[PDB]
Amino acid sequence: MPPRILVECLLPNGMIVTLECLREATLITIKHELFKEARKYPLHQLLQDESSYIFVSVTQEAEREEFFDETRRLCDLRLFQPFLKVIEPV
Amino acid sequence: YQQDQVVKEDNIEAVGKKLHKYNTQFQEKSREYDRLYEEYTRTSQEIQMKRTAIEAFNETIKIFEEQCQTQERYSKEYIEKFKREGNEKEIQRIMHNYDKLKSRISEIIDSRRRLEEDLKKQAAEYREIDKRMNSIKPDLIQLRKTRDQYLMWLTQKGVRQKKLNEWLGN
Repeated sequence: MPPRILVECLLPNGMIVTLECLREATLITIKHELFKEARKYPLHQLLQDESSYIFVSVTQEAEREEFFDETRRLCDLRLFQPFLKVIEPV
Repeated sequence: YQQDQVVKEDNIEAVGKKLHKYNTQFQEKSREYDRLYEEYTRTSQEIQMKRTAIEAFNETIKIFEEQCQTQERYSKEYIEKFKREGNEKEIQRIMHNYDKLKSRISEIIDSRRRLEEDLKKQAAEYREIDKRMNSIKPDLIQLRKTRDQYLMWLTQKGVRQKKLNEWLGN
């Protein structure tokens, strides 16, 4: 993880957006940057408030993880790959 | 064992030369076995890392595939509404974003295939390390025990420790 890295985000309107993050940034500030960036993309009106959504990804141990603790830092997540899927946990 | 025995010195020197020959021989195989064991271990760990990473690719691919099901079902709606209002720019943008997602899925599937093929080649190296090791082990063990049979016999005839060190020395 170099200082700033490209993170592929998978929005719940189907859109993929590539986002540069500080490796140190918490998930909550990344969710914030992300939903700002989403307005530059199609189907941005189908998005509820950013707080309704939670990130999901895959760890280096091959488990699918839902990150309810958004104070956690991007570098401590142990991501197999730099991507984050955005879900309404429902 | 300890105290000096009542037997011919000629017999002791011959057996001592044999201790020496068999210790050298054993030592050579053991050194050989250990070099392989080191590569065997590092290979075993790398293999275990690759299996896990394949699993994480499998799971990563599931997620991107689900993302694909999300986009056909969210853009079904809005594409049919859009070409009625003649917005082929926004349909274009949705399709461009979709191409990007499918392109990235195929890069990931490609990466998994690669790792599968490398796991295949490395698993074969591993099997060959094991066969070489198996070929040595019985030999290593048998030389060692013949070396032991001779050592103990000499120890038992009260042979001085500095003499046994001379013979074990190489």
